[PDB]
Amino acid sequence: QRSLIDRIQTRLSELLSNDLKCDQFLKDHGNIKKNLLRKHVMMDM
Amino acid sequence: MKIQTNAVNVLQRTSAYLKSGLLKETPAWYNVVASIPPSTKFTREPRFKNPSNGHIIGKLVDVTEQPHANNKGLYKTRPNSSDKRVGVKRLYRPPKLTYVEDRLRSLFYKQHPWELSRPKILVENEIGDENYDWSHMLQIGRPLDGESVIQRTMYLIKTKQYGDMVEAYDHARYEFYALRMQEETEQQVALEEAEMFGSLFGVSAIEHGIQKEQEVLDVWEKKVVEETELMAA
Amino acid sequence: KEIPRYENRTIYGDIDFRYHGVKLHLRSAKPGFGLRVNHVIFEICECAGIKDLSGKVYKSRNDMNIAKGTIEAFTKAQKTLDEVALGRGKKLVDVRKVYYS
Amino acid sequence: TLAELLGRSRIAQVANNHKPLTYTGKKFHPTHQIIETKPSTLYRQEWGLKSAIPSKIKSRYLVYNDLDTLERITTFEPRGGTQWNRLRFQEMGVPINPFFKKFNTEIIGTGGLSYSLPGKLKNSPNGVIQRTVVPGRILNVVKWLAAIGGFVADVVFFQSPPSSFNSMGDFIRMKTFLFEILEASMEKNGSVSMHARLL
Amino acid sequence: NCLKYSTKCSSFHDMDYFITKFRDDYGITPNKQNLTTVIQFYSRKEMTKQAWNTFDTMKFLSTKHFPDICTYNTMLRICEKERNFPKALDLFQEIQDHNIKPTTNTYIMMARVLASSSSNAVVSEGKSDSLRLLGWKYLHELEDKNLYRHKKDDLNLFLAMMALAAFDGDIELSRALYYLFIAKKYKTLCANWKGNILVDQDTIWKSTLMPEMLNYLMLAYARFDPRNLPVLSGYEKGIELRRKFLREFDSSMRLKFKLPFLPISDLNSEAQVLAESNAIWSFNMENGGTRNTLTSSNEAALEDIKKYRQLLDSFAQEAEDFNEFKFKVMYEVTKMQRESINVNVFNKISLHTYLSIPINLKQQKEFLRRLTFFTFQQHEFEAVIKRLYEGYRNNLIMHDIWYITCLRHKIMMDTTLYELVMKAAIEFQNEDLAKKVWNDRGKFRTTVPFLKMDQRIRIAKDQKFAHLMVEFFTKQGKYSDAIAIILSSKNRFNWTYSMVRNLHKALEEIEDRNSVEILLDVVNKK
Amino acid sequence: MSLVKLANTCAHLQNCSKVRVALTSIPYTKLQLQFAYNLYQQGFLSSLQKGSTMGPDKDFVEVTPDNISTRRLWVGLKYRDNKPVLSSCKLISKPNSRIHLPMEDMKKLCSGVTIRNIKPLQPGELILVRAHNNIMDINEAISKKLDGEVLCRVK
Amino acid sequence: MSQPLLRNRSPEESELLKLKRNYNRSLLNFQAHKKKLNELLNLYHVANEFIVTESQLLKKIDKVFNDETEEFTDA
RNA sequence: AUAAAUAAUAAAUGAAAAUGAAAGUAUUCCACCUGAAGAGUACGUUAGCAAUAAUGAAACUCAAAACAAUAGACGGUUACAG
RNA sequence: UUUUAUAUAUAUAUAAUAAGGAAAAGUAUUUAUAAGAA
Ligand SMILES: [Mg+2]
Ligand SMILES: [Mg+2]
Repeated sequence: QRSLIDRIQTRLSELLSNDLKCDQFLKDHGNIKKNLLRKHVMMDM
Repeated sequence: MKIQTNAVNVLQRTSAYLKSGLLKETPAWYNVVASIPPSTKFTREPRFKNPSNGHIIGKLVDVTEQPHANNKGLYKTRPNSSDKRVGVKRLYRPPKLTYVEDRLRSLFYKQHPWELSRPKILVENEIGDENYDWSHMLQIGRPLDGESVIQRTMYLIKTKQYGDMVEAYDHARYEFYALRMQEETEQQVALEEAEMFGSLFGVSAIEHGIQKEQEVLDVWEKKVVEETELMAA
Repeated sequence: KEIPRYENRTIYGDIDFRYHGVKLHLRSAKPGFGLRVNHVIFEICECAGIKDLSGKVYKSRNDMNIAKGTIEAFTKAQKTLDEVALGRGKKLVDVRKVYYS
Repeated sequence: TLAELLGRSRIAQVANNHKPLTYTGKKFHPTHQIIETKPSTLYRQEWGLKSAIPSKIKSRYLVYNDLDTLERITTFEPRGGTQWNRLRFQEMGVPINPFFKKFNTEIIGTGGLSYSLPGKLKNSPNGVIQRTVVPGRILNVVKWLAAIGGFVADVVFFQSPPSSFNSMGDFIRMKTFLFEILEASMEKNGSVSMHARLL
Repeated sequence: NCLKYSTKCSSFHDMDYFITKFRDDYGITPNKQNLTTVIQFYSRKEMTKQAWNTFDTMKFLSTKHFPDICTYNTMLRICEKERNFPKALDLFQEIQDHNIKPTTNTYIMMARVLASSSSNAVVSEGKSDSLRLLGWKYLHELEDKNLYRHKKDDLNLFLAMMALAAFDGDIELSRALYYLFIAKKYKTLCANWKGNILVDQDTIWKSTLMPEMLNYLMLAYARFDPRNLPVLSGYEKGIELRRKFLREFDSSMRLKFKLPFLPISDLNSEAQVLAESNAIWSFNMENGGTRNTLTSSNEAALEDIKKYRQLLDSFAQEAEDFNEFKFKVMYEVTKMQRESINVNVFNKISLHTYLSIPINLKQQKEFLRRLTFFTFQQHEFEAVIKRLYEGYRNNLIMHDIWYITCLRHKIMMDTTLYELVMKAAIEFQNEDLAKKVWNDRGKFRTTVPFLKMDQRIRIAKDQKFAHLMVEFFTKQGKYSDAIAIILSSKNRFNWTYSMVRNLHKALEEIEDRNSVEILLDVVNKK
Repeated sequence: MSLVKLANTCAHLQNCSKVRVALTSIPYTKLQLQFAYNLYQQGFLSSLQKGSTMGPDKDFVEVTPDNISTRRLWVGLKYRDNKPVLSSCKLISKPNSRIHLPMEDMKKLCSGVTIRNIKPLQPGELILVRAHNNIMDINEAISKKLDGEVLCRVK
Repeated sequence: MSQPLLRNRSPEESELLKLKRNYNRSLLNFQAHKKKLNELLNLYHVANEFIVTESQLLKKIDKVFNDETEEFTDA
């Protein structure tokens, strides 16, 4: 549980840091973007 | 007491008196007080920052600011009881002023109790006139005291010549010891030279103490003999 | 002491004051409207220069306490519209009551 | 800013001390800083404290606890005795090294009493001072203890006590004697154990 | 920086684009400085409500966003633009309350706000003299302590002083300050000019003559009243300040460059005021004498008529249509007036004050001379263009040519100038002037510049003119005409009691209850 | 929309005015925020700020269900000429008796006529009305022709 | 004044918050159970002295009383 | 440092004594009061083994009746001095 | 503040650096009305 929570949070922070990387993540998965990124990152994990 | 209205509105009352005709001649203070309005607000002002140490008053860290776990290993998910209490009294209390030196000073006179016996003068002379470089302990216009040791410790830490408080404190302590040894040697050698060159001293500290002890002991002699006679009967 | 007077004839607004068991309820009045108040208040208004007033006194009706309460209500239970406007940082037009027909 | 200056002000320089001013227990070292005022400032009751000390006080030294209290008095005492003891030690000349190369509260060596070094002797017009002599008072009929120059020491005798001791009994402290300080050592708690000899 | 330049050019689209771009693509929201720049934008656009809302948000969002002394100075400037002194004093008290430290700009802004508010009894709430005294007190408070000075602040200070001098009608102080400023400016620029002084006289004098200072001096002239006593005379500090300024002005005059101020410390009569107004006006028109536009000769008249006949009768053929020839004439006159007379000094505002001087001084002849000489009616000008078109394409001709030539001395009579002449008619009680002005206003309504403006502005100006006509007929005693005007245009113009208060008082004094009821029904039907 | 909370806020502001504190905190809700904004527009309050229970917000904080419990609205009070600008703050429509006035009755109340035992509007006073979950002054509600609940008096 | 007071928590944010809360609960339960196991081990270490059989009772009684062991008698 | 208890207060309130985080500023709910005496009495009703408890008037009489505090007198009221 | 530098393990400690300055004249109907005394 702790690993899952920490990994989710660190990946969210990393992708939020680079906004373009977030858009690339969104497009590969195929403030609205914030929620979409959160959903995709948790679905990844 | 209630905030008093009449003290600060003397100008308004006098103006009413003058315009009504009750008073014919303006008081000499009227124009001056008109030119310099009294301050007529008496408000308790909030304080958000402690000047002594810079601690910020009135700040709460929200749940979002912690994305990680605390020391016990628990994530902060909801506010706790202390966080949900209004802290206006914290704003309106006068902040306590705390300084790092206050600790080291307490250490120094604990480590050297007899340094306390050396008299201190609290009359300030002029504070603004101080021009000190603390690369060295001795300052012109200043005595050599423990506060010099704490000041040198803070100078050492500020320049980062040493890292930890203890190291700089010890270095300043050893400089203090060297300087005080030098002063003690000057005093001893000066007295020896004075006796070497014919100087005659009327009274010394030991004899002065002996004299005072003698007066006190004579009074105590009289009182004890009288009290023994009184108690015997 | 000087008292505020609205248009040099009446009080600025309704005054609800309490003085040592005397409840004063003094209402401003239109021009020409006489002094319709306790006789003590009538005499005090006559000397003060207030021409138009209405009001009622509840609880204690002691004449001395009525008089002292009337003076103290004129002094502290009253504020000029200029003072209100300056304190609120507004022009006098912004604090004047609008006419409704 | 004001906070910095207050931190460096002489009133701040005095460490926080709250021990009882009137202490009847054993006294081994100073417990309150001595505050000194110049005669000119004494004339105006200015001691550098928050409030003016009463004009009744004529001494130029005091030891204090509170700048101000609920009773609107400065909690002080008009005593500056301890310095003299320290200074009187310097007259004895007997020497007593931590002064040579997380926070510890032990008394470090001699805690400011004496910063002298053992290996020196006193020259006098008569000649080299072999042994230092100071006057003192034998206190009780007991080893025997003596008040010598502000410190209590245990005196090492030389054959028998002088008959004056037996004749006087408890009035022994009235008469002065001359002692020679054999040795001075400092105990851990801060007491100064000196051994002397009645000549 | 983006918002700064956008404010400087006053482009709403650029401001909006930059803000939206940063928010959407960079995640940056305006901070305290950017919000202050937005407030200055709103101030430049005369957008006070939005600026106040932005100030409220600056307080609301966070302590980092909280306004500081710069934003408070901007709000004081907004209050100056509004002539809202209670808010200025309240903001000063808030500055003190929040422990924000004032600056020199703060005191100067407060003084200017009070000076502007003290212009009329209506805006000052009947406290004009006290407001001017309070502004002088703020300047003294500035004098007491150094605060933080800015290179521009000094300039601002002097303007504030002249404002307090201008709205007080203190002609002595206004004259002294104007002479001091002009003298120091010319001396400083001549001392620090790379170019030779003689050749570059035009540029140096153009830079020297600040239009606002002249406008304030003319305002001081216009508010002349011989019985007026300066407000600044009452204080001992104020009287000493007056003594210092007047003494320096006198000493400087007694001691190159020369100004046409009369050799007298103060003006005690109306004729001298008119003389100095004309003298300073002509001096400013001529750029300090560098341009000899006002000095005219009949030889110059003939030669100019000849040259402009050549130019115009040549131009007549080239243009495709009357519209293009008229456009060419517009460009010609616009360029000519700038070439001949300073554009900054010669404009609607300065001319308004210049013509307002005689109206207050009650001298009809000088007012009419100035109006005819310095103003041209648009419909007459366009009629002259058509007449010259007919003359050239297929003693009056030289008169039309002389008219086109004289346009370099004249400004178009806008609606405000027509209203000013109507005010002159009311003051002088001249029926002929009112009739001529209403004829010219009706003809001007047809001309393109009036139709260029929005419908709402046109309605507002027409309503102002109708109210002025009603006031004129009320003063003349023709109450029937005033009520006829009010009744005829009840629907197109909203009639309030403020406009018809004089009419109601006049009708009540004669007890015409029927007319009073009709007028009150018109105003209060609502 | 708790009228109980508005009453508590009114009493809190009165108490703060009596002891002359320069800043105070009230609950962060839509009704309280609108009421404070209306007071501020009239000049009764010096400043509005958003903050936590401990103090104003140092940096802008978004409002979410996570921190809603700890949010507060900090108002700066005004004291001019040795007198509080905001002296008395009372309720007209109380929880036990709620008063909803139509527009004509609201005009009558503004015009010196007592309506439903409410004292008429006084010259330097402000009466606030709620219409369609929006708080405004009585004059605006009359100009908007809106029938509304008459909440509070600020003099 | 006319805009939402708060921003609604997204379902994903609520899921993350619920996972954090569940981890907190399970963590505290874990330390409780491990502390209980530690107490059980400590009790096991001393279970030898405890008497559950007659033979140990006779042995200890003889030791304490019949044998002249050190007795807790206050001086 | 955070809380609560206690004591003295500021403001506020009160007829004052005084209250003092409530007798203050406000909100909500409940119970109770409308001059003294007649009177918590009569009669009736309910419950109890009973004593009684609950509910509870009216006529008649009067300009009275009471609370806080003030200054006196008085006390088989205290202490201090002479 | 912001940004960047050096150093250390995306982050941390120190050092430097701060974009918010605008000037101009003129533009009534107010409402309903509560008094106590011995
Ligand atoms: Mg009571
Ligand atoms: Mg019974």
